[PDB]
Amino acid sequence: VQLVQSGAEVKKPGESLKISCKGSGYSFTSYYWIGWVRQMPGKGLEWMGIVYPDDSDTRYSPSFQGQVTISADKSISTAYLQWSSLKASDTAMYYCVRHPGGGDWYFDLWGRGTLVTV
Amino acid sequence: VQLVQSGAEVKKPGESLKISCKGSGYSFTSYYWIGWVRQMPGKGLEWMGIVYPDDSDTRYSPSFQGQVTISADKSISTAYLQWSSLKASDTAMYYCVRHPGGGDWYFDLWGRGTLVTV
Amino acid sequence: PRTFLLKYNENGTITDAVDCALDPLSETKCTLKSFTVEKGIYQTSNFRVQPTESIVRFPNITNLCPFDEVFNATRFASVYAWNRKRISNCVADYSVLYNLAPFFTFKCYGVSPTKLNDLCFTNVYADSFVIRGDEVRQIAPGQTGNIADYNYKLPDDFTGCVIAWNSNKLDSKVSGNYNYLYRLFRKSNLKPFERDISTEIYQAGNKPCNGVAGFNCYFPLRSYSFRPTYGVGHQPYRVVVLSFELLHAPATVCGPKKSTNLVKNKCVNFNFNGLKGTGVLTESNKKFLPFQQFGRDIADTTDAVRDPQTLEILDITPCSFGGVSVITPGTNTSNQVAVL
Amino acid sequence: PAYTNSFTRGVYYPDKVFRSSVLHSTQDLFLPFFSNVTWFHVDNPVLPFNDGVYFASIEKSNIIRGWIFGTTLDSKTQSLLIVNVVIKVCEFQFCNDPFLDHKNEFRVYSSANNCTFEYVFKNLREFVFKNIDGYFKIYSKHTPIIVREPEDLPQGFSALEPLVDLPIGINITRFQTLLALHRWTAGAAAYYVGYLQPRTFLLKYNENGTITDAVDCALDPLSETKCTLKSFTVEKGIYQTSNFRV
Amino acid sequence: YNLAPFFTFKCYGVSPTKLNDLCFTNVYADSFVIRGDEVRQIAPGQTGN
Amino acid sequence: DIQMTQSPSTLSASVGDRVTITCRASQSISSWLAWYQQKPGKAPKLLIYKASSLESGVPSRFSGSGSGTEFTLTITSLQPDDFATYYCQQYDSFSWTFGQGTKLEI
Amino acid sequence: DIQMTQSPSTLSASVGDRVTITCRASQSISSWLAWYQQKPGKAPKLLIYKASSLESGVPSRFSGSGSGTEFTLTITSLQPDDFATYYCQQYDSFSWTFGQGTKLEI
Ligand SMILES: *[C@@H]1O[C@H](CO)[C@@H](O[C@@H]2O[C@H](CO)[C@@H](O)[C@H](O)[C@H]2NC(C)=O)[C@H](O)[C@H]1NC(C)=O
Ligand SMILES: *[C@@H]1O[C@H](CO)[C@@H](O)[C@H](O)[C@H]1NC(C)=O
Ligand SMILES: *[C@@H]1O[C@H](CO)[C@@H](O)[C@H](O)[C@H]1NC(C)=O
Ligand SMILES: *[C@@H]1O[C@H](CO)[C@@H](O)[C@H](O)[C@H]1NC(C)=O
Repeated sequence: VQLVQSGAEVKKPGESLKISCKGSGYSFTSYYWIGWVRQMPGKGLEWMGIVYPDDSDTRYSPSFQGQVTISADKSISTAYLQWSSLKASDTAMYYCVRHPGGGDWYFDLWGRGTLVTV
Repeated sequence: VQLVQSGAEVKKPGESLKISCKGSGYSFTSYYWIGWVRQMPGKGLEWMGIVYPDDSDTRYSPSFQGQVTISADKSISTAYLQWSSLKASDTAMYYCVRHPGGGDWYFDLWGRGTLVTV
Repeated sequence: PRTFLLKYNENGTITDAVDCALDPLSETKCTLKSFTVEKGIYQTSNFRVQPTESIVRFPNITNLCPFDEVFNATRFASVYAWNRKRISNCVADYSVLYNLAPFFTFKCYGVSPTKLNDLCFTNVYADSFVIRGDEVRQIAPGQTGNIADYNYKLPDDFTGCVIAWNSNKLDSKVSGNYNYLYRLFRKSNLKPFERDISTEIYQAGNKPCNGVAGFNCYFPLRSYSFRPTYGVGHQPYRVVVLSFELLHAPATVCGPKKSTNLVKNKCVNFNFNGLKGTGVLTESNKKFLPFQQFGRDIADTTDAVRDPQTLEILDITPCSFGGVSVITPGTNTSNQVAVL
Repeated sequence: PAYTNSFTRGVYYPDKVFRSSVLHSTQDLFLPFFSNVTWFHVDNPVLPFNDGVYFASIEKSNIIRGWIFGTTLDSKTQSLLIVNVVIKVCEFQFCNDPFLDHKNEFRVYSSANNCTFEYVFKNLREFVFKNIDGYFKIYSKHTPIIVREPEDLPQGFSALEPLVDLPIGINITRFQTLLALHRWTAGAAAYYVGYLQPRTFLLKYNENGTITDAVDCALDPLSETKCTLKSFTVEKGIYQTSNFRV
Repeated sequence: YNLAPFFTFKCYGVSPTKLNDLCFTNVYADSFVIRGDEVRQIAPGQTGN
Repeated sequence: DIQMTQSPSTLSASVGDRVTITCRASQSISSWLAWYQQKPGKAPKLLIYKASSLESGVPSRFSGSGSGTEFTLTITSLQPDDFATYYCQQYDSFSWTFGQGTKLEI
Repeated sequence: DIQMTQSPSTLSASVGDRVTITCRASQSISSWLAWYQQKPGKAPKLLIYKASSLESGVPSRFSGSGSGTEFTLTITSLQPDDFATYYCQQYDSFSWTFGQGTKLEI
């Protein structure tokens, strides 16, 4: 029951950034909401968005809506965080997180992390 | 991002055979139409058929209708061409192809080919 | 299955019965609801000549309708430019439609589906387009939504069938299919069965929009971006709306019905291009104009018809009928009766 | 603009049903009796389309060959071309002066793009053009006529038989006659335009099924009495015909 | 009309289209969650648990 | 967007002490707060969900309480691994918001 | 089935020449034509889609034009890479068909 994220990488501004999270160890992976959380260096966590892998439904925070695009490949049990127009503000370490179903909307599972510095 | 096809198989006429091709390197494998195209040695390309791995939907060509049996398995993203009772004319290269959905029905990717000899 | 009149006595025992259809006297007994009939003449039932045979007359057309091109087309049209194809001069077998797929919608207005094969239509028209699944509900008479308001409006008195099925296999691309377009801005709602293919910029605001594409200035058409990954509601759906005119006329489109021979001067059941009745067909001196295919009397009942094969005018007369009166001397006097 | 009287012209068969020796009341788009119809000599103005048009032509040399129907009569909006028959529903860029020149020929449009529908003074040709439910209905009747005065429409009754219904599916608000410049110099031919109105008519079908005569119910109190009594002859008396409502 | 792909919107005594043209004296919204097969039970004069 | 203020921003307490952290909500949430342990350079780990129940693998020393706008997180006896950043997030309504975080020092 | 006739069957030209292969369809196929190149013993490579749009990773010298019945594939400058068989495939309608092919030769 773990979420393995893509390796931390450094990219220059204006490039397309894709971060991959693959979930393993739990069945019915497509039925769990999978989201992304941003931590700026020396800042608190900010929830960014969630996706339902089965139907690809996406929900976003008002700040990060449009700026990010979060997608789910249900076939390989993966979720992708896609950023366009990388900038200096787009420098933070990102967590892939899992949601339980029903009314429990905390992040029970957290990935190791993916630092991205621009 | 390419299709891996099985090795050449040589069989005498009247024997059943199945040729497998699996795409690799591209996401959403089951949602791409995977087809077989036959090229007779020193002859033009002839499209054999196509299959949708997600729901196992097949659209055979009228020339090869009722003769070939194209099927697919989305679990391993592998499309199988099952031919029963190999006839003498059935001595040609078989290409596994992938083509996108929508209006773009052209075969963008081609497999290396199998030297089916009968 | 017969009507009987039963005499229950004081103890509940059926002591006698009258078979109403046995003879005129028993029919009079049943009509009078008594086992005794007084002297007189009684109206009992109605005489009516029954049809000897059944006649079917349908146009001498065998070529099937081009439903295959309409429904099995590789790529449909966009909803803003929905394609209208004329179905005419052909046999329309609607049974082929059912077998194709588990249709999301095969909803008919003004007709029933199972009877479509038994009817004749003047000029069928198939309107084909692609929409989103959630927008499939907007393809119906008196509906509200972007597709209904600005792309394709069905009339309130719409006679025809809307058929919608999932086209995720053929219209969804992993990168995204942007070919299909819908009109999102228009000055006024489209009138029923009208197509707007104008690409002029929509001027929501007062300031002119000569291609500026600024605020309040938008291009009316917008892409759909169909992808296989999205849910069924966002998956593309192919919709064919068949609109036909049912009021009888020279019928180019008819169902697969085998015509029988035309028999005159006899009381027969008849089916002329879906018009069913019972009567005597006879040669008629009425002169029909070419657009005229039948004639009506003051009760709007078809009294003359034109044969689909021979183009011959035939008068339709109801099979002979009348009242039946039983003259009886009285059951006390005798069981003899006379019939008028 | 010159004007004249339509008299009882402009009556067409409402439906395809054959009727004989009957009086039938029909509510439809008809040319009002004794209406004020505008008459032109061969002049091709852009006459509007208002719920339907009745177009009459008195000529012998076929100056009028067709009509164009549209909302803007330009490439931005799709428009209908009917010419003597070629019928095209295309995004025509019509010229300001649409006419045909014949040599012993179409100058109507500079270009035609994005077509959606394709189809192929002793003569009086009367036409009825209606556009309802995306359908363009054309009724027609041709009569050899003799005129003491060329301007006058012949006074009498003749009915217009259905010609064709087209699924053009466009928004028509204007129309223009297509004129043949002859062998340019073209001789004048009389063409009359009368705008149809939603009206109730009482039509007499004779023994042979022809509409011999009619009563326009809203023309005058006598016609309303005739329609209420469903007869063409009214006896002496007082008849309650209708209720006036503001 | 933008709520979920295939919402069931069933109006008794009114029309779905006409609600925007009407004035309502007293309006109450009752919200709950049930099984899908039990949705048809939410209607005037129906039988179910 | 429910706003969470976490007090104090930084707290210093000797090992073995009882430490309390307050999470305050802009609008009331019906016991829908979660408490996470984030060690430096590490992934936040869920301690407490619903503000009362604690996640498996979390010792009983960590505890939570509170309801409405005010919530509290308490450690009865500190441990060397206990000292690290703590986060509170509401999941009553969407657009979930985290606390600023409390850095714990000996 | 829509029938594709490809001309000429064999064409011989030197390096640096300009060639114009033609493909004709029995029925009008709009602009839904794909041009493919196959070297002997090698899988065919998609060159042109939508009858004018080159596939990525293909030399820009390739060009396509035409609609309906007529289709032209033009190469401004020939190279040993260009010397392979060329096929035209219609994808306007199902039961897709390939052209007989043109054997471009030195
Ligand atoms: C469209 O294509 C489908 C699939 O090829 C046709 O459906 C077949 O029709 C035949 C004869 O009607 C049946 O025997 C097959 O069983 C059908 N196949 C399936 C998968 O349903 C269909 O006839 C074609 N034409 C139309 C108008 O739908
Ligand atoms: C038809 O065109 C006129 C003028 O171009 C316009 O005012 C009217 O709104 C249009 N009607 C429809 C239904 O498009
Ligand atoms: C017809 O119209 C013209 C000008 O509009 C007017 O002079 C004439 O009196 C009108 N005739 C009738 C009968 O209304
Ligand atoms: C109308 O024709 C022009 C000219 O080719 C074309 O560019 C435009 O796309 C066409 N409009 C539609 C809706 O097809």
